[PDB]
Amino acid sequence: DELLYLPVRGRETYEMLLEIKESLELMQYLPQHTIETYRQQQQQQHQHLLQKQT
Amino acid sequence: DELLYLPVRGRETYEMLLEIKESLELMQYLPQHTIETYRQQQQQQHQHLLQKQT
Amino acid sequence: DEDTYYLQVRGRKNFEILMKLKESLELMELVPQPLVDSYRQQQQLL
Amino acid sequence: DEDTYYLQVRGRKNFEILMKLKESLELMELVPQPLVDSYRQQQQLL
Amino acid sequence: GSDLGKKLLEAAQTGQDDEVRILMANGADVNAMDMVGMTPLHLAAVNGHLEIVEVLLKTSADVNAQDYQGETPLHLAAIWGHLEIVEVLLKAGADVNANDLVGHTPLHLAAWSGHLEIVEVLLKHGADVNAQDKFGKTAFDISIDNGNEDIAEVLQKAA
Amino acid sequence: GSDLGKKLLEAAQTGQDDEVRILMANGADVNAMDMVGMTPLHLAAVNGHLEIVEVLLKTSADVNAQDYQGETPLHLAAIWGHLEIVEVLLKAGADVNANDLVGHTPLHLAAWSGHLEIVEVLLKHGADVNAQDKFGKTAFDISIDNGNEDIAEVLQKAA
Repeated sequence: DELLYLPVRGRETYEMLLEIKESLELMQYLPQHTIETYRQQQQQQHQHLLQKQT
Repeated sequence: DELLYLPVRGRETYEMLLEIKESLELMQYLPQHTIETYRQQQQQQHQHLLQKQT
Repeated sequence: DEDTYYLQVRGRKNFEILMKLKESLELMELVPQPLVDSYRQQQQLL
Repeated sequence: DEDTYYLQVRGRKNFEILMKLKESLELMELVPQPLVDSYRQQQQLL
Repeated sequence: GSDLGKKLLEAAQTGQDDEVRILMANGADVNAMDMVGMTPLHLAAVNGHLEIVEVLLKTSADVNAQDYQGETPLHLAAIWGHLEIVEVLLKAGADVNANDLVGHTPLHLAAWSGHLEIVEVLLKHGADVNAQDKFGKTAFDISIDNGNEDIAEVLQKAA
Repeated sequence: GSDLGKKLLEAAQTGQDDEVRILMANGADVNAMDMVGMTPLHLAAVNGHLEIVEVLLKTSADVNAQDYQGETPLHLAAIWGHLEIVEVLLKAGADVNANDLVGHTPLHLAAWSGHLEIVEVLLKHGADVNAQDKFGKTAFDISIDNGNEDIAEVLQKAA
Protein backbone atom coordinates (compact mmCIF):
# COMPACT_ATOMS: atom_id res chain seq x y z
CA ASP A 1 0.00 0.00 0.00
CA GLU A 2 3.00 2.31 -0.76
CA LEU A 3 1.97 5.56 -2.55
CA LEU A 4 3.66 5.30 -6.00
CA TYR A 5 3.72 8.15 -8.58
CA LEU A 6 2.99 7.55 -12.34
CA PRO A 7 4.34 10.26 -14.66
CA VAL A 8 1.83 10.87 -17.53
CA ARG A 9 2.28 13.03 -20.63
CA GLY A 10 -0.93 14.63 -21.65
CA ARG A 11 -4.56 14.92 -20.55
CA GLU A 12 -6.00 12.19 -22.77
CA THR A 13 -3.67 9.42 -21.42
CA TYR A 14 -3.98 10.74 -17.80
CA GLU A 15 -7.81 10.65 -17.95
CA MET A 16 -7.88 7.14 -19.48
CA LEU A 17 -5.54 5.86 -16.69
CA LEU A 18 -7.64 7.66 -14.01
CA GLU A 19 -10.86 5.94 -15.24
CA ILE A 20 -9.13 2.52 -15.23
CA LYS A 21 -7.55 3.14 -11.80
CA GLU A 22 -10.92 4.26 -10.42
CA SER A 23 -12.59 1.05 -11.67
CA LEU A 24 -9.82 -1.08 -10.10
CA GLU A 25 -9.94 0.60 -6.68
CA LEU A 26 -13.74 1.09 -6.25
CA MET A 27 -14.37 -2.72 -6.51
CA GLN A 28 -13.16 -2.84 -2.88
CA TYR A 29 -16.47 -1.18 -1.88
CA LEU A 30 -18.61 -4.06 -3.24
CA PRO A 31 -19.96 -6.76 -0.95
CA GLN A 32 -19.05 -10.38 -1.81
CA HIS A 33 -22.80 -11.14 -2.39
CA THR A 34 -22.58 -8.53 -5.24
CA ILE A 35 -19.35 -10.03 -6.55
CA GLU A 36 -20.85 -13.56 -6.44
CA THR A 37 -24.00 -12.41 -8.30
CA TYR A 38 -21.72 -10.92 -11.00
CA ARG A 39 -19.58 -14.11 -11.13
CA GLN A 40 -22.68 -16.32 -11.59
CA GLN A 41 -23.93 -13.94 -14.33
CA GLN A 42 -20.51 -14.19 -16.02
CA GLN A 43 -20.52 -18.03 -15.64
CA GLN A 44 -23.99 -18.33 -17.22
CA GLN A 45 -22.75 -16.07 -20.06
CA HIS A 46 -20.33 -18.98 -20.96
CA GLN A 47 -23.21 -21.46 -21.52
CA HIS A 48 -23.41 -19.58 -24.90
CA LEU A 49 -19.80 -19.20 -26.09
CA LEU A 50 -18.72 -16.57 -28.64
CA GLN A 51 -17.73 -17.93 -32.06
CA LYS A 52 -17.05 -16.37 -35.51
CA GLN A 53 -20.06 -17.12 -37.76
CA THR A 54 -21.99 -14.13 -39.20
CA ASP B 1 1.90 17.61 -23.43
CA GLU B 2 1.86 18.84 -19.77
CA LEU B 3 3.54 16.36 -17.34
CA LEU B 4 0.68 15.21 -15.05
CA TYR B 5 1.17 13.02 -11.92
CA LEU B 6 -1.13 10.01 -11.13
CA PRO B 7 -1.11 8.93 -7.47
CA VAL B 8 -1.31 5.08 -7.26
CA ARG B 9 -1.77 2.92 -4.16
CA GLY B 10 0.09 -0.30 -4.47
CA ARG B 11 2.41 -2.15 -6.85
CA GLU B 12 -0.21 -4.27 -8.60
CA THR B 13 -2.34 -1.26 -9.75
CA TYR B 14 0.81 0.81 -10.58
CA GLU B 15 2.23 -1.98 -12.80
CA MET B 16 -1.10 -2.53 -14.60
CA LEU B 17 -1.35 1.24 -15.34
CA LEU B 18 2.33 1.33 -16.48
CA GLU B 19 1.72 -1.52 -19.00
CA ILE B 20 -1.39 0.25 -20.36
CA LYS B 21 0.38 3.64 -20.51
CA GLU B 22 3.35 2.03 -22.28
CA SER B 23 1.04 0.49 -24.93
CA LEU B 24 -0.69 3.87 -25.47
CA GLU B 25 2.53 5.88 -25.87
CA LEU B 26 4.67 3.42 -27.91
CA MET B 27 2.09 3.40 -30.79
CA GLN B 28 3.61 6.78 -31.75
CA TYR B 29 6.71 4.87 -32.96
CA LEU B 30 4.77 2.87 -35.58
CA PRO B 31 4.75 3.92 -39.23
CA GLN B 32 1.33 4.54 -40.83
CA HIS B 33 1.99 1.62 -43.27
CA THR B 34 2.09 -0.61 -40.11
CA ILE B 35 -1.05 1.01 -38.71
CA GLU B 36 -2.87 0.57 -42.06
CA THR B 37 -1.84 -3.11 -42.29
CA TYR B 38 -3.28 -3.60 -38.76
CA ARG B 39 -6.48 -1.68 -39.67
CA GLN B 40 -7.04 -3.85 -42.79
CA GLN B 41 -6.43 -7.00 -40.68
CA GLN B 42 -8.99 -5.70 -38.14
CA GLN B 43 -11.47 -4.85 -40.97
CA GLN B 44 -11.18 -8.34 -42.50
CA GLN B 45 -11.73 -9.78 -38.99
CA HIS B 46 -15.30 -8.24 -39.20
CA GLN B 47 -16.20 -10.27 -42.34
CA HIS B 48 -16.74 -13.04 -39.69
CA LEU B 49 -18.64 -11.38 -36.83
CA LEU B 50 -18.70 -12.79 -33.27
CA GLN B 51 -22.04 -14.24 -32.16
CA LYS B 52 -23.22 -16.38 -29.19
CA GLN B 53 -23.82 -19.94 -30.48
CA THR B 54 -21.74 -22.77 -28.90
CA ASP C 1 -24.97 2.02 -21.39
CA GLU C 2 -26.45 -1.46 -20.59
CA ASP C 3 -26.14 -3.56 -23.84
CA THR C 4 -23.44 -6.17 -24.60
CA TYR C 5 -20.43 -5.88 -26.96
CA TYR C 6 -17.95 -8.45 -28.26
CA LEU C 7 -14.30 -7.99 -29.09
CA GLN C 8 -11.45 -10.14 -30.15
CA VAL C 9 -7.87 -9.67 -29.01
CA ARG C 10 -4.67 -11.35 -30.03
CA GLY C 11 -2.39 -12.56 -27.23
CA ARG C 12 -3.20 -14.31 -23.96
CA LYS C 13 -1.45 -11.68 -21.81
CA ASN C 14 -3.42 -8.95 -23.69
CA PHE C 15 -6.63 -10.97 -23.10
CA GLU C 16 -5.82 -11.30 -19.36
CA ILE C 17 -5.35 -7.46 -18.99
CA LEU C 18 -8.58 -6.78 -20.89
CA MET C 19 -10.52 -9.36 -18.80
CA LYS C 20 -9.19 -7.67 -15.58
CA LEU C 21 -10.40 -4.26 -16.85
CA LYS C 22 -13.70 -5.70 -18.23
CA GLU C 23 -14.35 -6.99 -14.65
CA SER C 24 -13.43 -3.69 -12.92
CA LEU C 25 -15.34 -1.55 -15.46
CA GLU C 26 -18.46 -3.74 -15.24
CA LEU C 27 -18.34 -3.99 -11.39
CA MET C 28 -17.60 -0.19 -11.07
CA GLU C 29 -21.24 0.39 -12.19
CA LEU C 30 -22.56 -1.45 -9.03
CA VAL C 31 -20.68 0.99 -6.69
CA PRO C 32 -23.10 3.43 -5.09
CA GLN C 33 -22.74 6.95 -6.55
CA PRO C 34 -22.02 8.53 -3.09
CA LEU C 35 -18.85 6.37 -2.69
CA VAL C 36 -17.84 7.19 -6.32
CA ASP C 37 -18.25 10.90 -5.40
CA SER C 38 -16.11 10.63 -2.19
CA TYR C 39 -13.45 8.76 -4.21
CA ARG C 40 -13.37 11.50 -6.93
CA GLN C 41 -13.23 14.18 -4.16
CA GLN C 42 -10.16 12.37 -2.69
CA GLN C 43 -8.35 12.17 -6.11
CA GLN C 44 -9.08 15.94 -6.48
CA LEU C 45 -7.47 16.73 -3.01
CA LEU C 46 -4.24 15.07 -4.44
CA ASP D 1 1.17 -15.11 -27.19
CA GLU D 2 -0.21 -15.05 -30.80
CA ASP D 3 -3.71 -16.75 -30.66
CA THR D 4 -7.09 -14.96 -30.58
CA TYR D 5 -9.49 -14.52 -27.61
CA TYR D 6 -13.06 -13.25 -27.39
CA LEU D 7 -14.71 -11.32 -24.60
CA GLN D 8 -18.01 -9.71 -23.97
CA VAL D 9 -18.48 -6.46 -22.07
CA ARG D 10 -21.57 -4.65 -20.94
CA GLY D 11 -21.73 -0.92 -21.67
CA ARG D 12 -20.75 1.05 -24.77
CA LYS D 13 -18.36 3.35 -22.87
CA ASN D 14 -16.72 0.24 -21.31
CA PHE D 15 -16.49 -1.31 -24.82
CA GLU D 16 -14.88 1.90 -26.20
CA ILE D 17 -12.16 1.89 -23.43
CA LEU D 18 -11.46 -1.81 -24.01
CA MET D 19 -11.28 -1.34 -27.82
CA LYS D 20 -8.77 1.56 -27.28
CA LEU D 21 -6.60 -0.70 -25.08
CA LYS D 22 -7.06 -3.76 -27.38
CA GLU D 23 -5.63 -1.54 -30.20
CA SER D 24 -2.68 -0.22 -28.14
CA LEU D 25 -1.86 -3.65 -26.66
CA GLU D 26 -2.01 -5.36 -30.08
CA LEU D 27 0.00 -2.58 -31.85
CA MET D 28 2.56 -2.43 -28.94
CA GLU D 29 3.81 -5.87 -30.16
CA LEU D 30 4.89 -4.32 -33.56
CA VAL D 31 7.19 -1.76 -31.80
CA PRO D 32 10.83 -2.75 -32.22
CA GLN D 33 12.32 -4.06 -28.94
CA PRO D 34 15.14 -1.41 -28.93
CA LEU D 35 12.55 1.44 -28.76
CA VAL D 36 10.62 -0.47 -26.04
CA ASP D 37 13.94 -0.71 -24.11
CA SER D 38 14.73 3.06 -24.46
CA TYR D 39 11.15 3.83 -23.33
CA ARG D 40 11.48 1.58 -20.21
CA GLN D 41 14.91 3.16 -19.48
CA GLN D 42 13.23 6.64 -19.59
CA GLN D 43 10.38 5.59 -17.20
CA GLN D 44 13.11 4.22 -14.86
CA LEU D 45 15.02 7.63 -14.88
CA LEU D 46 11.70 9.18 -13.54
CA GLY E 1 1.48 -2.54 4.35
CA SER E 2 2.37 -5.98 5.83
CA ASP E 3 1.81 -9.54 4.51
CA LEU E 4 -0.44 -10.55 7.44
CA GLY E 5 -2.25 -7.21 7.13
CA LYS E 6 -3.21 -7.86 3.49
CA LYS E 7 -4.29 -11.41 4.41
CA LEU E 8 -6.43 -10.13 7.30
CA LEU E 9 -8.03 -7.56 4.93
CA GLU E 10 -8.94 -10.42 2.44
CA ALA E 11 -10.15 -12.82 5.24
CA ALA E 12 -12.42 -10.07 6.67
CA GLN E 13 -13.74 -9.16 3.18
CA THR E 14 -14.42 -12.83 2.23
CA GLY E 15 -16.00 -13.81 5.64
CA GLN E 16 -13.27 -16.38 6.60
CA ASP E 17 -14.07 -16.27 10.37
CA ASP E 18 -11.52 -18.95 11.33
CA GLU E 19 -8.77 -17.40 9.13
CA VAL E 20 -9.47 -13.95 10.67
CA ARG E 21 -8.97 -15.44 14.22
CA ILE E 22 -5.75 -17.30 13.14
CA LEU E 23 -4.31 -14.22 11.36
CA MET E 24 -5.07 -12.03 14.42
CA ALA E 25 -3.52 -14.61 16.81
CA ASN E 26 -0.40 -14.55 14.57
CA GLY E 27 -0.05 -10.74 14.90
CA ALA E 28 -1.98 -9.47 11.81
CA ASP E 29 -2.33 -5.66 11.92
CA VAL E 30 -6.01 -4.87 12.74
CA ASN E 31 -5.24 -1.36 11.40
CA ALA E 32 -4.04 -2.63 7.97
CA MET E 33 -5.43 -0.55 5.11
CA ASP E 34 -6.40 -1.68 1.57
CA MET E 35 -5.84 0.46 -1.58
CA VAL E 36 -8.84 2.76 -0.69
CA GLY E 37 -7.70 3.04 3.02
CA MET E 38 -10.31 0.53 4.44
CA THR E 39 -9.35 -1.46 7.55
CA PRO E 40 -10.46 -5.05 8.17
CA LEU E 41 -13.39 -3.60 10.21
CA HIS E 42 -14.50 -1.52 7.19
CA LEU E 43 -14.31 -4.62 4.91
CA ALA E 44 -16.21 -6.84 7.40
CA ALA E 45 -18.84 -4.05 7.55
CA VAL E 46 -19.10 -3.75 3.73
CA ASN E 47 -19.31 -7.51 3.26
CA GLY E 48 -21.94 -8.10 6.02
CA HIS E 49 -19.73 -10.34 8.20
CA LEU E 50 -21.27 -9.73 11.67
CA GLU E 51 -19.13 -12.28 13.58
CA ILE E 52 -15.94 -10.79 12.08
CA VAL E 53 -17.08 -7.24 12.98
CA GLU E 54 -17.75 -8.40 16.55
CA VAL E 55 -14.26 -10.05 16.74
CA LEU E 56 -12.53 -6.87 15.48
CA LEU E 57 -14.49 -4.69 17.93
CA LYS E 58 -12.80 -6.70 20.81
CA THR E 59 -9.42 -5.33 19.52
CA SER E 60 -7.86 -1.83 19.53
CA ALA E 61 -9.21 -1.47 15.92
CA ASP E 62 -10.69 2.08 15.64
CA VAL E 63 -14.50 1.77 15.26
CA ASN E 64 -14.31 5.31 13.68
CA ALA E 65 -11.35 4.64 11.32
CA GLN E 66 -11.73 6.68 8.10
CA ASP E 67 -10.65 5.37 4.73
CA TYR E 68 -9.13 7.72 2.16
CA GLN E 69 -12.70 8.81 1.17
CA GLY E 70 -13.61 9.66 4.83
CA GLU E 71 -15.87 6.56 5.09
CA THR E 72 -16.19 4.91 8.54
CA PRO E 73 -17.32 1.30 9.04
CA LEU E 74 -20.75 2.73 10.02
CA HIS E 75 -21.06 4.59 6.70
CA LEU E 76 -20.43 1.33 4.85
CA ALA E 77 -22.62 -0.95 6.96
CA ALA E 78 -25.37 1.70 6.50
CA ILE E 79 -25.06 2.01 2.69
CA TRP E 80 -25.01 -1.78 2.23
CA GLY E 81 -28.00 -2.46 4.48
CA HIS E 82 -26.24 -4.49 7.23
CA LEU E 83 -28.63 -3.62 10.09
CA GLU E 84 -27.09 -5.91 12.74
CA ILE E 85 -23.63 -4.52 11.98
CA VAL E 86 -24.91 -0.92 12.20
CA GLU E 87 -26.23 -1.84 15.69
CA VAL E 88 -23.00 -3.38 16.99
CA LEU E 89 -20.85 -0.52 15.55
CA LEU E 90 -23.02 2.06 17.32
CA LYS E 91 -22.91 -0.04 20.58
CA ALA E 92 -19.06 0.05 20.19
CA GLY E 93 -19.03 3.93 19.99
CA ALA E 94 -19.34 4.51 16.21
CA ASP E 95 -19.77 8.27 15.50
CA VAL E 96 -23.36 8.35 14.26
CA ASN E 97 -22.67 11.76 12.58
CA ALA E 98 -19.30 10.91 10.91
CA ASN E 99 -18.82 12.99 7.68
CA ASP E 100 -17.04 11.60 4.62
CA LEU E 101 -15.18 13.75 2.08
CA VAL E 102 -18.39 14.93 0.28
CA GLY E 103 -20.18 15.60 3.58
CA HIS E 104 -22.28 12.37 3.72
CA THR E 105 -23.25 11.00 7.13
CA PRO E 106 -24.33 7.35 7.58
CA LEU E 107 -27.92 8.72 7.52
CA HIS E 108 -27.30 10.24 4.03
CA LEU E 109 -26.09 6.80 2.80
CA ALA E 110 -28.90 4.77 4.43
CA ALA E 111 -31.36 7.34 2.84
CA TRP E 112 -29.60 6.91 -0.54
CA SER E 113 -29.82 3.08 -0.40
CA GLY E 114 -33.42 3.00 0.99
CA HIS E 115 -32.64 1.09 4.23
CA LEU E 116 -35.56 2.29 6.36
CA GLU E 117 -34.72 0.28 9.52
CA ILE E 118 -31.10 1.52 9.44
CA VAL E 119 -32.42 5.10 9.10
CA GLU E 120 -34.60 4.42 12.22
CA VAL E 121 -31.59 3.03 14.17
CA LEU E 122 -29.37 5.97 13.16
CA LEU E 123 -32.10 8.36 14.31
CA LYS E 124 -32.42 6.43 17.65
CA HIS E 125 -28.65 7.11 18.17
CA GLY E 126 -29.12 10.89 17.43
CA ALA E 127 -28.28 11.07 13.71
CA ASP E 128 -28.28 14.75 12.59
CA VAL E 129 -31.24 15.18 10.10
CA ASN E 130 -30.05 18.75 9.20
CA ALA E 131 -26.50 17.75 8.04
CA GLN E 132 -25.97 18.90 4.43
CA ASP E 133 -23.54 17.28 1.97
CA LYS E 134 -21.20 18.99 -0.56
CA PHE E 135 -24.19 19.52 -2.95
CA GLY E 136 -26.43 21.11 -0.22
CA LYS E 137 -28.45 17.88 0.33
CA THR E 138 -29.89 16.55 3.64
CA ALA E 139 -30.77 12.87 4.09
CA PHE E 140 -34.40 13.97 3.50
CA ASP E 141 -33.34 15.67 0.12
CA ILE E 142 -31.57 12.42 -1.01
CA SER E 143 -34.52 10.12 0.02
CA ILE E 144 -36.71 12.36 -2.25
CA ASP E 145 -34.20 12.10 -5.17
CA ASN E 146 -34.17 8.26 -4.90
CA GLY E 147 -37.97 7.73 -4.51
CA ASN E 148 -37.57 6.52 -0.87
CA GLU E 149 -40.72 8.46 0.21
CA ASP E 150 -41.05 6.16 3.28
CA ILE E 151 -37.65 7.32 4.63
CA ALA E 152 -38.51 10.94 3.54
CA GLU E 153 -41.59 10.74 5.85
CA VAL E 154 -39.46 9.38 8.78
CA LEU E 155 -36.85 12.14 8.22
CA GLN E 156 -39.48 14.97 7.88
CA LYS E 157 -41.05 13.81 11.23
CA ALA E 158 -37.57 13.91 12.94
CA ALA E 159 -36.71 17.45 11.57
CA GLY F 1 2.02 22.06 -26.21
CA SER F 2 0.09 24.25 -28.72
CA ASP F 3 -2.96 23.49 -30.93
CA LEU F 4 -1.06 24.09 -34.20
CA GLY F 5 1.86 22.08 -32.80
CA LYS F 6 -0.32 18.99 -32.23
CA LYS F 7 -1.85 19.42 -35.71
CA LEU F 8 1.61 19.70 -37.31
CA LEU F 9 2.70 16.54 -35.44
CA GLU F 10 -0.38 14.62 -36.86
CA ALA F 11 0.03 16.08 -40.43
CA ALA F 12 3.74 15.03 -40.46
CA GLN F 13 2.90 11.55 -39.08
CA THR F 14 0.04 10.99 -41.60
CA GLY F 15 1.96 12.38 -44.67
CA GLN F 16 -0.42 15.38 -45.28
CA ASP F 17 2.17 17.39 -47.30
CA ASP F 18 -0.21 20.28 -48.10
CA GLU F 19 -1.51 20.46 -44.48
CA VAL F 20 2.11 20.49 -43.17
CA ARG F 21 2.90 23.53 -45.46
CA ILE F 22 -0.35 25.34 -44.40
CA LEU F 23 0.20 24.65 -40.67
CA MET F 24 3.83 25.88 -40.93
CA ALA F 25 2.76 29.03 -42.85
CA ASN F 26 0.22 29.68 -40.03
CA GLY F 27 2.96 29.55 -37.34
CA ALA F 28 2.85 25.86 -36.24
CA ASP F 29 5.75 25.09 -33.85
CA VAL F 30 8.29 22.93 -35.79
CA ASN F 31 9.68 22.00 -32.35
CA ALA F 32 6.31 20.68 -31.04
CA MET F 33 6.69 17.39 -29.16
CA ASP F 34 4.24 14.44 -28.97
CA MET F 35 3.70 12.32 -25.81
CA VAL F 36 7.07 10.46 -26.33
CA GLY F 37 8.95 13.78 -27.09
CA MET F 38 9.06 13.32 -30.95
CA THR F 39 9.07 16.46 -33.12
CA PRO F 40 7.35 16.66 -36.51
CA LEU F 41 10.74 15.78 -38.08
CA HIS F 42 10.92 12.58 -35.99
CA LEU F 43 7.34 11.63 -37.03
CA ALA F 44 7.99 12.35 -40.74
CA ALA F 45 11.11 10.16 -40.40
CA VAL F 46 9.22 7.29 -38.68
CA ASN F 47 6.38 7.41 -41.20
CA GLY F 48 8.64 7.55 -44.33
CA HIS F 49 7.41 10.97 -45.54
CA LEU F 50 10.49 12.18 -47.51
CA GLU F 51 8.91 15.41 -48.87
CA ILE F 52 7.79 16.40 -45.34
CA VAL F 53 11.29 15.65 -43.94
CA GLU F 54 12.81 17.83 -46.68
CA VAL F 55 10.32 20.69 -45.88
CA LEU F 56 11.13 20.54 -42.14
CA LEU F 57 14.89 20.51 -42.83
CA LYS F 58 14.45 24.00 -44.49
CA THR F 59 13.28 25.28 -41.03
CA SER F 60 15.12 25.84 -37.71
CA ALA F 61 13.84 22.34 -36.68
CA ASP F 62 16.79 20.54 -34.96
CA VAL F 63 17.90 17.64 -37.21
CA ASN F 64 19.41 16.12 -33.97
CA ALA F 65 16.37 16.69 -31.70
CA GLN F 66 16.10 13.88 -29.11
CA ASP F 67 12.79 12.51 -27.93
CA TYR F 68 12.34 11.45 -24.31
CA GLN F 69 13.99 8.07 -25.19
CA GLY F 70 17.08 9.82 -26.72
CA GLU F 71 15.96 8.89 -30.29
CA THR F 72 16.93 11.31 -33.10
CA PRO F 73 15.13 11.43 -36.47
CA LEU F 74 18.11 9.45 -37.89
CA HIS F 75 17.63 6.65 -35.34
CA LEU F 76 14.01 6.34 -36.43
CA ALA F 77 14.52 6.60 -40.19
CA ALA F 78 17.24 3.92 -39.75
CA ILE F 79 15.13 1.47 -37.70
CA TRP F 80 12.17 1.77 -40.09
CA GLY F 81 14.22 1.33 -43.27
CA HIS F 82 13.65 4.79 -44.84
CA LEU F 83 16.90 4.94 -46.87
CA GLU F 84 16.18 8.22 -48.71
CA ILE F 85 15.30 9.92 -45.42
CA VAL F 86 18.50 8.60 -43.77
CA GLU F 87 20.41 10.22 -46.67
CA VAL F 88 18.76 13.65 -46.43
CA LEU F 89 19.06 13.72 -42.60
CA LEU F 90 22.79 13.00 -42.83
CA LYS F 91 23.15 15.66 -45.63
CA ALA F 92 21.42 18.10 -43.17
CA GLY F 93 24.02 17.37 -40.39
CA ALA F 94 22.37 14.45 -38.53
CA ASP F 95 24.79 13.06 -35.88
CA VAL F 96 25.60 9.66 -37.36
CA ASN F 97 26.75 8.45 -33.88
CA ALA F 98 23.80 9.81 -31.79
CA ASN F 99 23.21 7.59 -28.67
CA ASP F 100 19.73 6.95 -27.27
CA LEU F 101 19.02 6.17 -23.61
CA VAL F 102 20.12 2.48 -23.87
CA GLY F 103 23.24 3.39 -25.88
CA HIS F 104 21.90 2.51 -29.39
CA THR F 105 23.30 4.40 -32.37
CA PRO F 106 21.43 4.52 -35.71
CA LEU F 107 23.83 1.73 -36.82
CA HIS F 108 22.63 -0.48 -33.89
CA LEU F 109 18.99 0.06 -35.04
CA ALA F 110 19.65 -0.48 -38.77
CA ALA F 111 21.55 -3.71 -37.73
CA TRP F 112 18.58 -4.75 -35.54
CA SER F 113 16.04 -4.20 -38.37
CA GLY F 114 18.26 -5.77 -41.11
CA HIS F 115 18.47 -2.68 -43.38
CA LEU F 116 21.74 -3.45 -45.17
CA GLU F 117 21.81 -0.36 -47.45
CA ILE F 118 21.15 1.94 -44.46
CA VAL F 119 24.03 0.21 -42.60
CA GLU F 120 26.24 0.94 -45.69
CA VAL F 121 25.16 4.63 -45.75
CA LEU F 122 25.74 5.03 -42.00
CA LEU F 123 29.21 3.53 -42.43
CA LYS F 124 29.91 5.91 -45.39
CA HIS F 125 29.15 8.83 -42.97
CA GLY F 126 31.58 7.38 -40.31
CA ALA F 127 29.21 5.38 -38.08
CA ASP F 128 31.16 4.03 -35.06
CA VAL F 129 31.24 0.15 -35.39
CA ASN F 130 32.75 -0.19 -31.85
CA ALA F 131 29.92 1.67 -29.98
CA GLN F 132 28.42 -0.63 -27.32
CA ASP F 133 24.87 -0.36 -25.96
CA LYS F 134 23.65 -0.73 -22.33
CA PHE F 135 23.87 -4.57 -22.65
CA GLY F 136 27.49 -4.51 -24.04
CA LYS F 137 26.35 -5.05 -27.67
CA THR F 138 27.91 -3.57 -30.86
CA ALA F 139 25.93 -3.31 -34.11
CA PHE F 140 27.86 -6.44 -35.19
CA ASP F 141 26.67 -8.30 -31.94
CA ILE F 142 23.00 -7.32 -32.67
CA SER F 143 23.17 -8.33 -36.41
CA ILE F 144 24.34 -11.80 -35.15
CA ASP F 145 21.44 -12.01 -32.61
CA ASN F 146 18.87 -11.19 -35.36
CA GLY F 147 20.28 -13.52 -38.10
CA ASN F 148 21.37 -10.53 -40.28
CA GLU F 149 24.65 -12.32 -41.23
CA ASP F 150 24.94 -10.06 -44.34
CA ILE F 151 25.15 -6.92 -42.16
CA ALA F 152 27.43 -8.84 -39.68
CA GLU F 153 29.88 -9.38 -42.60
CA VAL F 154 29.74 -5.65 -43.58
CA LEU F 155 30.30 -4.62 -39.92
CA GLN F 156 33.17 -7.16 -39.34
CA LYS F 157 34.94 -5.77 -42.50
CA ALA F 158 34.57 -2.16 -41.16
CA ALA F 159 35.92 -3.05 -37.62
